[PDB]
Amino acid sequence: MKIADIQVRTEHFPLTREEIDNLIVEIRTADGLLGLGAASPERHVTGETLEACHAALDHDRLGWLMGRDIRTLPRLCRELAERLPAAPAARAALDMALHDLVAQCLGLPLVEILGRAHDSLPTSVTIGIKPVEETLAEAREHLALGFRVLKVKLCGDEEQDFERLRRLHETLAGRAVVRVDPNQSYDRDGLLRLDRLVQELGIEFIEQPFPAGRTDWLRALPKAIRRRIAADESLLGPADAFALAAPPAACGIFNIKLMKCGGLAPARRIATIAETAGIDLMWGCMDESRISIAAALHAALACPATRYLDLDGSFDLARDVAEGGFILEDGRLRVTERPGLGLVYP
Amino acid sequence: MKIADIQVRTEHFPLTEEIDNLIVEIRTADGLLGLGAASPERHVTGETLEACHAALDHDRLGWLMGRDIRTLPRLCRELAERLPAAPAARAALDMALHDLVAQCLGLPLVEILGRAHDSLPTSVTIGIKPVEETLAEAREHLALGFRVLKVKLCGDEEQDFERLRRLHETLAGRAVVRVDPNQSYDRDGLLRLDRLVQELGIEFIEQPFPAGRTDWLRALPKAIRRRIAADESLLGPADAFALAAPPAACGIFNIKLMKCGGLAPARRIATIAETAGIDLMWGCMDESRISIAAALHAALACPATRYLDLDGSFDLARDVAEGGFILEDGRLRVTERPGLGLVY
Ligand SMILES: [Mg+2]
Ligand SMILES: [Mg+2]
Repeated sequence: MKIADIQVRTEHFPLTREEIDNLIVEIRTADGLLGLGAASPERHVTGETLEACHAALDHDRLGWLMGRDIRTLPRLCRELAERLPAAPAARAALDMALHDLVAQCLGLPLVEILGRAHDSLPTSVTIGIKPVEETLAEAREHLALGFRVLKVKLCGDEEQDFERLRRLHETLAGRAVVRVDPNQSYDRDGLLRLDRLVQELGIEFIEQPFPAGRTDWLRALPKAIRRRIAADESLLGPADAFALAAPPAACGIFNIKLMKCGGLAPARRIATIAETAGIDLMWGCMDESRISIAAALHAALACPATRYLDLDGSFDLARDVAEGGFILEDGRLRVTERPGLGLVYP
Repeated sequence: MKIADIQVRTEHFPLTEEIDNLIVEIRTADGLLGLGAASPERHVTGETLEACHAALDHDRLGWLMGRDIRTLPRLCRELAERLPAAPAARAALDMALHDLVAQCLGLPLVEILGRAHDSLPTSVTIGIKPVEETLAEAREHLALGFRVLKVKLCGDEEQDFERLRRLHETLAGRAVVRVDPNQSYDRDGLLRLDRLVQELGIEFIEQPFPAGRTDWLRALPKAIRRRIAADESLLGPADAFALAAPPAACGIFNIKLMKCGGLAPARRIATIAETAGIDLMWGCMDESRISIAAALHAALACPATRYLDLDGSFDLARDVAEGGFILEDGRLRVTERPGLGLVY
């Protein structure tokens, strides 16, 4: 099955709460199948801007891909890594469209051909940095919507962070678990205090407390604490995965985002490393169309090591370019029974 | 594509006294046939022919019946869970399933695996034996078109070193040599061997030290470690991870399907190796062309593959299949047929 055509466009998705941009990718085969992909580059984490992403997705720059056989997909992905080495979000949009196509070609949901390890998982929704009152309010809104897991961003100001966490813990009254994301904002003593609190409050783990290039700060922690820490901005691709997993392992949880690693194929390499090293998998996202969320979910549901999801990147989108691909019920995400990514597109 | 049937049988292959293989036939409902072969090596993996046979018994495979081949990664994980102590049996089933999936897609297996190579030369082996027989066998392999010789070493340095010197002189550049002491060297002896190996342009030294002795490897200078390959020390992805982790124990991983349990775990080993910058070598046991072909497809699909010792079917006086690979001028390649490309 030959790739007949590749088209990219910019989409402006207003937020329900401001807008956010995604590159939308259509790959068509000669028999008329359509694979779908979406790119949401994060320049501060990967260096990849929207301009560079868009440029790497140019139809003519992608000429090497035209006419190629999708049945060769792992070779294709190896070429995506070689020919778009600086544009991981673009790479992911193409990679996910190609997997969509291969799964449609085999007539099954993608997770089925990746091989299924899980039926569904709870996803977190995010409460950003704000005061106690707004935090508790959001918490109750989410609880009402059926969510059992909250992800709270922390700013690194301890009195405030800790207060928000205590009050949130009291309000929730065991109705949902909490996980936190300081995103690089903590120092070493501060992290020790935060971890004491986290133990106290039953918070599940701490994501990326330290600067991305600070992994030595992580390794200097007691193993019991490292096990409770997730790598996000420190983990882009398989190379990072291997360096972090190598004894002494820097942490106990890997946060994989397609827009960091560059697609499902590199994601499988990370999963291989994590699983051998006994590291749990978290699957996150940028602000994303339901297309790439769906892709991420198929991959996650196909990894035995997957323990957690922050998959909420399409929830704040006022409009999207596709429906389906995943079903949300009672705070849990699962895929549908349709082939490929299982997206409905006009 | 659903699995309709699975059959196992024991073949006794006279050499040119005898080696046994288990042959697996997997049939789907649409009439397709995948093939696999098992050659367990007990001193390496602990797996006996009896245990392998028992693991492959049709009455123990009911969980595989009716299963969809398009779900292959899931089937392979279950293979790992259900046959943890029988890697050769696991590999026979795994390669048969890969054969089937590649037929489903209508291409040579290597192509759906992502081809990274068209062909590579394979070594052929010269066993432990006196200088003259060594040289004579060397001339015999050269006349069949082989450019690479794999020489087994016994750990007696006088005999080993003289054999290698005379062989080097006799070859006069016509073939490269790699060596396999298989656990028989001590630390100092290995230093002497490495000096000689540099002198004679020998490619690398496979598994000089006991399998449980990888600390002895890590104690060596990095430049020496780079010239050493792990074999009996390397079974599956866990081993590969522990050998690759800094400081890395050696520069070359020898994957054998009868050690790691199939193409799937072989793929995991390859991921680890590529990330760590370690080269891949694909070896074998005494094996039907079926599993040689399987290994070759997998090898030609890994960017990290630098070497093959794929000669395990050459000495079989008969075999149960043809094709699956072509040997020309000492180099192995696959055919243009779908699946393993075997003629049955
Ligand atoms: Mg994060
Ligand atoms: Mg060996």
